Amino acid sequence: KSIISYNGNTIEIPEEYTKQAPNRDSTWAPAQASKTEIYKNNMVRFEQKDLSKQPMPYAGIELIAQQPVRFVHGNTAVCDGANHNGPGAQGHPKIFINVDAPGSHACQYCGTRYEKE
Amino acid sequence: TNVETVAVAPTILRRGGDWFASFGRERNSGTKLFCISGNVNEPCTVEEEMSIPLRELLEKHCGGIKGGWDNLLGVIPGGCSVPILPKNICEDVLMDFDALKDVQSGLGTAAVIVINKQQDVIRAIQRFAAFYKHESCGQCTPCREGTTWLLKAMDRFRTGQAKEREIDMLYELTKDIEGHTICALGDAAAWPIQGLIRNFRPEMETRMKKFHDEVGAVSVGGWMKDARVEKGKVVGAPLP
Amino acid sequence: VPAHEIVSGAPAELSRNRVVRIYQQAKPATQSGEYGTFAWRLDWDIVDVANRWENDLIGWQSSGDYMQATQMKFTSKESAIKFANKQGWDFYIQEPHHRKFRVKQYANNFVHSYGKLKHIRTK
Amino acid sequence: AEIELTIDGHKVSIEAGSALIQACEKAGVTVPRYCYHDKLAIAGNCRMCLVDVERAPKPVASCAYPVAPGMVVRTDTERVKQARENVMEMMLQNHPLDCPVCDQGGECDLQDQSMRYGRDRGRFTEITGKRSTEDKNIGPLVKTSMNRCIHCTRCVRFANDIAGAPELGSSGRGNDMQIGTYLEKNLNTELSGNVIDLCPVGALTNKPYAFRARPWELKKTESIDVMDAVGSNIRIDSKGVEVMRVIPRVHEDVNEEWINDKSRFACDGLKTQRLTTPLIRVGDKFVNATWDDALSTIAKAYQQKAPKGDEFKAVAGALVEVESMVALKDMTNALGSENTTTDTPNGNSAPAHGITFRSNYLFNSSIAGIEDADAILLVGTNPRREAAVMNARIRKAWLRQELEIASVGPTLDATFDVAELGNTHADLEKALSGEFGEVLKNAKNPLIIVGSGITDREDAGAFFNTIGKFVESTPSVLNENWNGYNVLQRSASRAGAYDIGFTPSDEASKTTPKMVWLLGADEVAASDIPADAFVVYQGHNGDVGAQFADVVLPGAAYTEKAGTYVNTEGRSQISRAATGPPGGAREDWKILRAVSEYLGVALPYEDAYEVRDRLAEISPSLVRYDLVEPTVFGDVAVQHSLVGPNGSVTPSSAPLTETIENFYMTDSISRSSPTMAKSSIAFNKDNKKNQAF
Ligand code: SF4
Ligand code: SF4
Ligand code: SF4
Ligand code: FES
Ligand SMILES: [Zn+2]
Repeated sequence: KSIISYNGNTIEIPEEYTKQAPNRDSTWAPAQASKTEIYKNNMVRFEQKDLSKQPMPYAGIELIAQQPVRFVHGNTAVCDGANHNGPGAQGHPKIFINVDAPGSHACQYCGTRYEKE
Repeated sequence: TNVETVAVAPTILRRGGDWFASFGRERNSGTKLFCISGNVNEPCTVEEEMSIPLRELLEKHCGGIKGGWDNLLGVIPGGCSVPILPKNICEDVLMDFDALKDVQSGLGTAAVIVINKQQDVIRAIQRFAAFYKHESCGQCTPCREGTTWLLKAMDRFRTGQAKEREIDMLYELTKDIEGHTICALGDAAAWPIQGLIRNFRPEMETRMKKFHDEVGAVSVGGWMKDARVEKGKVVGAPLP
Repeated sequence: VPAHEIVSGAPAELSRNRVVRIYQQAKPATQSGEYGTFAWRLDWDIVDVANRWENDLIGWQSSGDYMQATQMKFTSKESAIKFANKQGWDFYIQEPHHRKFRVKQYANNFVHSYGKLKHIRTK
Repeated sequence: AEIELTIDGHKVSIEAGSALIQACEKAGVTVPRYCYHDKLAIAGNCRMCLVDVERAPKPVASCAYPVAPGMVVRTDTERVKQARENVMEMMLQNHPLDCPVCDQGGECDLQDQSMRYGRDRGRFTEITGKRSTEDKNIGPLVKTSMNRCIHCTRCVRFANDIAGAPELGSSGRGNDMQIGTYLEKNLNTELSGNVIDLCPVGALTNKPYAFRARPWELKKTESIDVMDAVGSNIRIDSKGVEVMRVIPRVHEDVNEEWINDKSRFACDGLKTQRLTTPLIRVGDKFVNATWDDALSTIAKAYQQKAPKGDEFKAVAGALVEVESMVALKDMTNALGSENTTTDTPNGNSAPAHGITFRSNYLFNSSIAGIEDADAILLVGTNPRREAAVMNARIRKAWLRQELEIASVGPTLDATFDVAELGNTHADLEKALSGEFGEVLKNAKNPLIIVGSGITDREDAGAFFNTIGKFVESTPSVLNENWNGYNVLQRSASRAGAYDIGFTPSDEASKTTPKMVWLLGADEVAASDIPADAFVVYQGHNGDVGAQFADVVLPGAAYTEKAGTYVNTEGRSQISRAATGPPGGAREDWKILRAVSEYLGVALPYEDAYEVRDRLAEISPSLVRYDLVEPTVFGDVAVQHSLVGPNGSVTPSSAPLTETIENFYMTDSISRSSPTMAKSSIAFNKDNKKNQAF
């Protein structure tokens, strides 16, 4: 809401534009600059600008966290992220995930989680 | 050293070298134990002169092949590591090292295994491939990976889920392992496959025709037009 | 030694206040291939103020040093020294280090030990 | 003697019994390999190195096949090309399609040798797919991706033979053979990070470094590690303004191709807690200030304080370069002070081994001298913490030849058998008059290794007396072909500091300073600074001294300057700046030049050439880089410096203690490193992950 600047003056920003993504409040990487820091360091170029028009992509980490775990019989799940509707090669390189250890195990490419059962 | 070469030694020393030389031909001299197993009427374990004919060995010790010499597919002379003998070579072959090597097999441990016309040779070789996959120590890459690849290929050849040119590829696959490994388990693993291809290619071709008519059309690696990856698995295909 | 500095057209600061290094690339610790280690590289030491800084608009790395990405390749240390003298460049030669040779025998992994084993070799 | 053979038509002569791959390398023939490595035992499991030998009927493993006279070898036959393709085909069939996400990508020997020697396309399309492997946790330093493992066993051979960490091994059999610990155990060794270099594939990777860079985008700079006094040669890989990672480079006489985990992973301490602007204390808080403001404040404090003679005390920390120490000493002397101290305990007084001859504070046997050892006495020193790669060197010598090692001091967890003779000076007296003294008398290459931690004791002279007497007697320990007396420094700056005589005068250790200048000095305590004292801190990280300071000056770190460092050997080595310093920080000798001009005493060199001159004035060996030269004064030094002045010293009854409590945090950079803090908690002895039984 109120961000104190290096000048010592106040910048007001609506709460919804301080969120890192519409579906997530906080950063998901140590190197990632937060929205608050971005405004504090770039406010000059945000003056007389409409924040509601700026790009606000959804954070993919929450979206992938919403996908249910796939359960597999053996020791090895196979993933390729393929599009069964289109032609050609539209997924990721086909890899094999070991599910012997307890818990779920994520595809390195697409984040889909597999588990033995 | 082996226990039979050591165990015979005191008898050899007592009776003299010339006497032991008197049995069997040149360079294959003495008397070996000949365990006989498989599809003979009467399995047995016995000792005999080297250079004995195979037909005579079978008929006179084991009661002969179950069904008669007409009903013989093949014989593995020596254990699983040596290439199998077809029906028409064992009618004339002597149980030496020289004679077996000349027909491109070996004496090995003189463990005879006969396979009659009722059994599947492809299944037997597949079982040998499974054995070699289980017995690899895993030290050296050509054996540690090639035995597993050989087992996958033989599982597909057992049901016919393969293309005919892949036989040649399987042959080339054995040459990846042979001569490249630390020890001779790799060569042992390569040999039975090569015997199978050389002697029973048309058997494999028939099984492939049976699958292609029966189930469907197969791509290299055993894939078919309905087969794809779904939620962690491969569906649309048998998966040998 | 001909003073080709004065015919090249390069800035004077290059032959006045810059230092170059002449060396051979070390064998990388990550790989067993040595293909890049035979050439003699010549490249410039960095200048503190002008080397690299963060752009305030998008975050790119700016630079004021026009030599920062330049590297010359020479077939010998002597060719490189000759060229550097002909350009009036102050240089430093970093002599390369090489692996000392020793005799390696596979059989040494199995030498009989007469006393207590110092370690269990495992293979 | 050397024998002779032919390879690809060429004639090569090599020592008898050497492996064929060694002769191929000597004759300039390239042979592909995975499991072979110059520093590990021969394995012969990858089968990539096959060649034809006319006597041999089938291709042989080059790495394990001994050369013989008249041998004829061909590396270029059609059979050899076919075998290379066959082996690569078998290697790639279960390898995961991971290159886009794998950290090895672009510097991968599997990728490169696939390109050079393999098929252009695979044949493996099996519908049952590939083998997959569990991942394994072996601590916070080495991330594992074990699908990629090609079972070369380099990691196991290194962990067992070189580092002495037998927890690593291979379990199971056949296709299910797995590298690991068979149960959850850390790979617990100060040398562990080296396995990341040794792994040909991305199976073992740098965990703090993961996913941050590709090799083609990195500037590579050859420089010198300063985490200890060995002076390991390193390559710093940086991009733009930040340092990405630190890797060893080969110096067969120093670290040979290894570094320790501090040298490898404390680099992340260089991007946090950095000093970027001058600070001035005002009340209980620091305030940012200009350079002009801060230098003026130092000058005004000097005018007010008005130190006479040795009321201006200068302290040099563990990480400083020689040029900075020289400038600081020259300015301090021009102020009338002789109070140039070191940052170690009792460093207010001069060291008891003396400063007159270099051989009184150095590793007089070179580091390479340890290769020749037959008996070693360790006196108050734990090499595994003080000099990790030298500890590995001792272990290698011990493994390959008979060698007797005994130590006086704290019980040490060692990677080689050690004979404990007790923790006291009386124990040392007994030992040098007893059986191990006789061992030393009888040996061909003995050496006595004295720790820098004994120097820091009050009773130090006592020890240096005892050893000295023994050395002055035993010709095997000190004669014209071999000096077996060795002081092992722990800090990269101490040898150079003694080289320039950065040592207090006798009257200076009496005085109570009114002004203290700390140059990278973060071992200082509350007790060592008078309350009324005006404290200037000059450094690159904010750890301890900066907290004590009145004025803080930002200086460059070792990756940001081309400095001189003298290692324990007396070897003078020159580094190269990878990046520039952050923010408003400055090269440290230039800081001292400016502040001396503010103080009236403006120093006589403002250029790098002039500073190197001045260094040559102080000591001619500081400008002779990568060179070690013996002293002609070996006998004089021992009598004049160790036995002479130390007679009066009375030995204490206090036992010798461990010099460094925590290996992982020792200086300001390592104590600024999140990786070092994580590793310090992770690798603690009381944690079952670090306990085999
Ligand atoms: S060939 Fe021999 S050494 Fe190599 S993996 Fe097979 S059993 Fe082990
Ligand atoms: S180890 Fe090499 S070949 Fe394997 S995934 Fe990584 S980069 Fe690719
Ligand atoms: S983890 Fe790496 S170094 Fe260790 S055996 Fe596997 S491939 Fe070799
Ligand atoms: S390098 Fe020779 S077999 Fe591996
Ligand atoms: Zn996926």
